[PDB]
Amino acid sequence: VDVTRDIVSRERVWRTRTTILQSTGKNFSKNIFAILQSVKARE
Amino acid sequence: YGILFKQEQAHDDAIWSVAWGTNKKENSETVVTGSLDDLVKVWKWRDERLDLQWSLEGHQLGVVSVDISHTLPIAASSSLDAHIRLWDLENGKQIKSIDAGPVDAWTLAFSPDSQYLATGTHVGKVNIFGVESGKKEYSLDTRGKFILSIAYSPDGKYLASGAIDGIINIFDIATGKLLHTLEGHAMPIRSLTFSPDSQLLVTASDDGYIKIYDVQHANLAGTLSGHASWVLNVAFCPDDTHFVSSSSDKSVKVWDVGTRTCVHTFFDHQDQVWGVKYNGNGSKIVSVGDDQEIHIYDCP
Amino acid sequence: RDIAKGHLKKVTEQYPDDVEAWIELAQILEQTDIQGALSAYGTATRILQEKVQADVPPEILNNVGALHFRLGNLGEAKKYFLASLDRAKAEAEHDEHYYNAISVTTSYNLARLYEAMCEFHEAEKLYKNILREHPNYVDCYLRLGAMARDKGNFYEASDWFKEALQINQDHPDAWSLIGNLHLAKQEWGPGQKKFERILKQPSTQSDTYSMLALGNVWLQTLHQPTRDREKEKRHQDRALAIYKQVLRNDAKNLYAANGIGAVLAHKGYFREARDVFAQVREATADISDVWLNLAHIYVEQKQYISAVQMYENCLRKFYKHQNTEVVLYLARALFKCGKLQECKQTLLKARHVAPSDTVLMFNVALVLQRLATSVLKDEKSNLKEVLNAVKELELAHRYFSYLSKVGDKMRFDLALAATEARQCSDLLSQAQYHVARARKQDEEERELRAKQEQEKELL
Amino acid sequence: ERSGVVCRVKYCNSLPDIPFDPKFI
Repeated sequence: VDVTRDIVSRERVWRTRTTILQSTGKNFSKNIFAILQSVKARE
Repeated sequence: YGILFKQEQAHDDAIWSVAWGTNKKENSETVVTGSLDDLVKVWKWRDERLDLQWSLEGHQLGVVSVDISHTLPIAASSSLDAHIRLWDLENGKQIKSIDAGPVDAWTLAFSPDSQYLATGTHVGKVNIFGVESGKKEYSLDTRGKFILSIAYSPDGKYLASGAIDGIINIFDIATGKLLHTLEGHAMPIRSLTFSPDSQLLVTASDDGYIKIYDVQHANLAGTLSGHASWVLNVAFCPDDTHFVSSSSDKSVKVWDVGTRTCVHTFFDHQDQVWGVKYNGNGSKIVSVGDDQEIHIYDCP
Repeated sequence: RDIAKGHLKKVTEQYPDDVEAWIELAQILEQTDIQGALSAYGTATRILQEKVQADVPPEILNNVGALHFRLGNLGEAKKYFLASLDRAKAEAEHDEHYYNAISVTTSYNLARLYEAMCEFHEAEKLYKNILREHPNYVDCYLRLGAMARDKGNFYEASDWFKEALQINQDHPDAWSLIGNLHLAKQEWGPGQKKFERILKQPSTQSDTYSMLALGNVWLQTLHQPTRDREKEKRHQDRALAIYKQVLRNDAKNLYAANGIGAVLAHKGYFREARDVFAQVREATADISDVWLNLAHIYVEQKQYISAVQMYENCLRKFYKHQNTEVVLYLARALFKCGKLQECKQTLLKARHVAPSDTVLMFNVALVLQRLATSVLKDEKSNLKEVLNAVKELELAHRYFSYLSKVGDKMRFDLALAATEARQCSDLLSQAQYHVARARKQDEEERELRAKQEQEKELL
Repeated sequence: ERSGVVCRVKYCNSLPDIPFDPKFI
């Protein structure tokens, strides 16, 4: 109905699900994938 | 409305149960505490100040329940020891140790005439004990999973039981048979209180829901939302006008029976409160917790 | 957005009759620091009063209450929502601006606030007021469901959740919450492939949240005796594949890296685990899981004095006074004195709220056995404590008997209490040996106090 | 003693739920 688009337009979402999982700092995964490959070097 | 007395470091370890005597058998004058430190500290509330009368030991594990007789100046204590020790308070001496062996023991309750001793059991039975005998006279067998909370009707005509997952069982203690098996809760009930007229009944689960049930027709009089944590203990204001709520979040909300309103909240324990009891009229309110510090709340 | 920040602090110090300048200040500040948004709204409340004494439009006041919701200012957040609804009522004729719809979302926020008050009664009231007038809305339809989820799963919780999919099967949040219900039923583990496949339609993909849920339901499969059968090895590598996938699509997810470290720790690389958990540790400490998983490594180096403190640090959340698995994961190789008697006290705390557990009553019997054999063998110890020793081992034998009569165990039968029974019998013999030694030390302390009595008479 | 205390040791992993931040008009 008009109420649905009427509300979901005017509000805002600053807090979702997905960026909870993502960290507020910058933690890249190269270090993570480097040790991922390093344990594979033990394999 | 506030705190009158605060008892700093009243126990070595965390208190689990409280007993404040209501009558004039020198039990309004005293307090009984039950803790993890195996100390049953008899606290003489004399000259409106809290003095240690006795400290009772031998409960080799942490105390799960303490209570004071309505019709007698004696007391009784339980623990995980399954040795329900019976205590004389004028001397601070043990009357007997009721071995509820091997483990099958839980929280206790003085009868309104202080003759029968109800307790919970792992099997779901409710074992009734002779205060004179120390013997399991008969077990109120109502199947379930585990019995957690019980209360006598103070007028001495019913029993209610709170189980490990929200089973409410209504009994006629004159005949010891199950009247109603009420199921308003799903999560564990730790305390339940018959009304002073035994017309109502309070439930304290892990949901913060005080679901108040009628007794005489055994139906829901209303659900009351409480704290954020698990509400643990409850006592009626003995003039049947209020009831107090111990929770798991360092917070004690005080409730009206009718208007379902937090008429007051104390926050004074920095740790999780465990047990509550009023005055003989309900002005003083006693309160324990893991702070090992006992707070006495005047509430006019 | 950065240029927006620059322009906003190009105009904030200025005033070319700034009116909305604080509005579009805070309008980007809601992602950022909330206090900046508060300050912007603060002088924005004022700025609508001097040019003309004009009441603040309720969209502002609702949003500042929304800010205080994530702050500690819950009460005046409630006052903001009340006066917001009043100002929307003061928007008597503004169905162009749709003050009614603004009141709808304001009431949604206020019901969410009543949930923060734990005033679930009034939360129910506001929610059913909105749904009886706008049943097309879903979030109110499921927060009600979430409220009954706090009571339990098979309530109308689960049914509001399913009808939220019935009104909107495209809705990924509710659809995720469907399987979130099924997380309670872990026996519905392998069945969750289907109930987390339904919106693996690629309109919903990519859904990091759901695919991490796949990784999590795939990791709970682990710690089974079938790893040697290559089955949990395949499961470990499959979870690893999920974690590589979420790794490539997001380097900055932290629950992912927790998953990688967990699966490699299950692969026995615990020196290779504290590092990867250290990363998410600086990333955010406020993840309850990583506190546990680090201390598991610590006790794997037997670093108890680094572990149990961080256990009780995990206990510093306002969640549960006796969490069970945390004190389980606490009492693992606890071998020192406080690792024995205060270990017993922790077990008693757990037992107080959990007397149903067979494992816990076994473990108290174990620790009582340990402290009993700590006081009777090279000891030569006090009268009173060895008097308590016989009672406590008697109790331990009562539990040895009691558990052994019970059938169901932790999928490992506890007939191991039988060798504890032969032990406690020979402990009875040892106690009868050493209680005589207790009487000996009593009589010699009597004779030496006689020896001091005579010499003090001499003085 | 002879062996350590028994546990079903698992490196579990929890999930946050949906936040539902109060909305911003």
